[PDB]
Amino acid sequence: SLANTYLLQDHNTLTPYTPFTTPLNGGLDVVRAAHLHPSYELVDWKRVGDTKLVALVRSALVRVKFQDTTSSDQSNTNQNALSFDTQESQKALNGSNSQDFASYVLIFKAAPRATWVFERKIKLALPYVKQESQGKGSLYKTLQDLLVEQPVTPYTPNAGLARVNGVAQDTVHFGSGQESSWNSQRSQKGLKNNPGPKAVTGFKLDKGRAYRKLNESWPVYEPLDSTKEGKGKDESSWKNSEKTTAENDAPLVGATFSKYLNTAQALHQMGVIVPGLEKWTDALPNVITQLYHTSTAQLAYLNGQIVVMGSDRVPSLWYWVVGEDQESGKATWWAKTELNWGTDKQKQFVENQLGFKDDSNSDSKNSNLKAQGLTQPAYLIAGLDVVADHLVFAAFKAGAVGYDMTTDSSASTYNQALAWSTTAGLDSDGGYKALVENTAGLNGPINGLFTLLDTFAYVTPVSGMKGGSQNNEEVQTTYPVKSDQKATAKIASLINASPLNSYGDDGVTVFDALGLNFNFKLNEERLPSRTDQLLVYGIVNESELKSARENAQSTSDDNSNTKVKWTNTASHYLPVPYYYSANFPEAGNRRRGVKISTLESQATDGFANSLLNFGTGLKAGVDPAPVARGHKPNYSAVLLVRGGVVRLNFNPDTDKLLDSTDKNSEPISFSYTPFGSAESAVDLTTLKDVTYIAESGLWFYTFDNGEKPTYDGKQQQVKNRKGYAVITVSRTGIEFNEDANTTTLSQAPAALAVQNGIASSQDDLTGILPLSDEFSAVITKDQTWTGKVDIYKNTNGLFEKDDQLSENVKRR
Repeated sequence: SLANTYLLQDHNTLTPYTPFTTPLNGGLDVVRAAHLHPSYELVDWKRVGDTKLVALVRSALVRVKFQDTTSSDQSNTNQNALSFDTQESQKALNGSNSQDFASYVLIFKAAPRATWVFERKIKLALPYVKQESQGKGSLYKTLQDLLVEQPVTPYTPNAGLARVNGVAQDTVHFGSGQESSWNSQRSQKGLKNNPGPKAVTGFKLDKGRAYRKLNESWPVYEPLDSTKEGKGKDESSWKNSEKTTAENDAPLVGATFSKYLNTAQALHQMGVIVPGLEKWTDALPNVITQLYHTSTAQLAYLNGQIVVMGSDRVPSLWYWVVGEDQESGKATWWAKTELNWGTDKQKQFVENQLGFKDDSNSDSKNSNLKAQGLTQPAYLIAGLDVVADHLVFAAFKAGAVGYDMTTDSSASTYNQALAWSTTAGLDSDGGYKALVENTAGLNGPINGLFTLLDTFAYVTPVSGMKGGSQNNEEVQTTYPVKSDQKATAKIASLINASPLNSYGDDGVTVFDALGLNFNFKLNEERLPSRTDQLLVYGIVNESELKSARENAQSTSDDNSNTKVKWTNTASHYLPVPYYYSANFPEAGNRRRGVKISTLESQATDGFANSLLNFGTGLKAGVDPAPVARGHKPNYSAVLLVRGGVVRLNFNPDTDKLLDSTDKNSEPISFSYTPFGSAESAVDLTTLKDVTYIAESGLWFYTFDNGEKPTYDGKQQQVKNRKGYAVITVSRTGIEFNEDANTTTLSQAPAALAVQNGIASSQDDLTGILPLSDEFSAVITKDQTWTGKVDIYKNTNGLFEKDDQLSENVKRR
């Protein structure tokens, strides 16, 4: 209809466009209309029905503090350790009312002449964590020792991710010089039939990319090679000397860049508060402040409830479930949200690598998440959407491992993180379930280089119940802590700003990230990792969401260790395409080794690395095609990852994940289809919009080149920050209840991503208007007052410019 309007964003303004391609009015300035400070920036917004508009706003002036010490042994005992630093926020203002500059969810009501009236704002309060005095699991204790990696920027090179390998597990349990007694004593050490004495226990934290505490700050600088430069977790060495070294080597615009990169503009673009680079040398604000600012990134509205989640480029430790009626709402911790990983074994894999837990240990400095009875703490959120009165989400599991707190300089695992490869053994039984439930690396390391005669492999040739001479015994695995040190061990928690648990500069980590581990069977099957490059997805109902709100609103008391249970979720191993790397290795050759530092990236999808996977643009959609009599209409959610499109399938009759009877069959709820060279050329970090067209059942992914950082790591102006590209996602394969007898599905219904024909490298995009099923308008800026309008003909998701109408709509 002509009376219909399309809402388009321009920074803080949402302008209504008519099907004549012209704006109806000056648009709604979300920040000005909500009576908010100029520092507020519109992050996300959703039109709800026809009379509602929900917006998400954040300010670069927000300051967060974590109270670590926990003085006396009484006090208020019910005060949150997490609070907004009003004094620092006022300090930052200096470069008229006192405010914390907290993020808000804004509610607007429709008004005549296609206008919006401000209704109310809901404050996104910090999650709750009780300040102790006690120095029953403690999240407070974990947060005191928690280390978070500096965010991975699009300019982070492969060698920058590479960390020197940790100590072998034979050295850990037998000590230097006594490693030779492995075969005879492994049995009495909880390592019966373990064939990997040389399996790496983790990665060195003395050098490389910064790991910082909640109240510490990440540097703007990052090393080119983490095996050679950087100070890792060593904040003192950075502050005292290495800061000035990086400052001289990598200065900001206004100087060889031989050791470090200045990624200031890349961080600002990721939603990291970089003072002096905001719209309206100084160290960046706290890790805790950066985590708050980045966590208020994406929203969804579901029957009076608003859900807010973090960004896809920085890990988030919490999420919001707030009432529309409420004035404010505290966040729910991800560590207190137990998800279904597919199998109980799959949960065990993630949770066992979180840290060390033993009945004999009760040391307060062994503060890791596992010891505190907490679950997976962080996620790299691909997005969230609502469909059939349910919330659908997808995220990559951020790497969360343990680290040794020891002061003993000569200790085996001193100054190192404890992480290992969890790839299923070469001898795993067939089928999806047998592979994911394979015991290889369940409790500790096992994988490494195994030289079978003159053919190598980076995975164990024996696992599960295929050990011993008779191949019937258990191949045991145990945590990398020496038996005598179990009672006195001090393992804390560490969060990686990527889907990787281990950064160990070795072949096994390369094989695990690139999905290069395959069994030596004619029916060749890819061996899955149960900790690296893990995509987490699911459907969540109102009662599951209500539990998350209730868990957030609980103040210390007796529900401090109570967990939220989302059972209709799953996890899937989703590595980066190996072909994104120029020199990808292959197991089974003739010796001819490729580690992280020697891996060469040939990726053109907006990342200097070819190691870490990334997920963006989750959008749900109800299939327009008719289904069989007595069955609900099908719905799926799609998202873009490095190398292809992933489709998530659900059962509409139960509002659960799409499942089948057979366990040998791959899950029909998950599908990954690799996209072509043309779509691999698209910068996935520049996604500006995702739209689903109900009538056609097609998703449209809009990419804006203006979303790129202004300067690269070597402080050079970024090439092609002009233009746009559009990808169309369509359904493929047999659908659920497609016909009368379609009961169970053998194959997972897939998606297909293609560059549709709407592309340019010379103009700034205002937006795209779906004028009809057959036509679409592409609004552009250059200096154009009315905005340059291009008309395209829609041929089932494929587009071709109409020169006749494009000129006609242009010419004055």
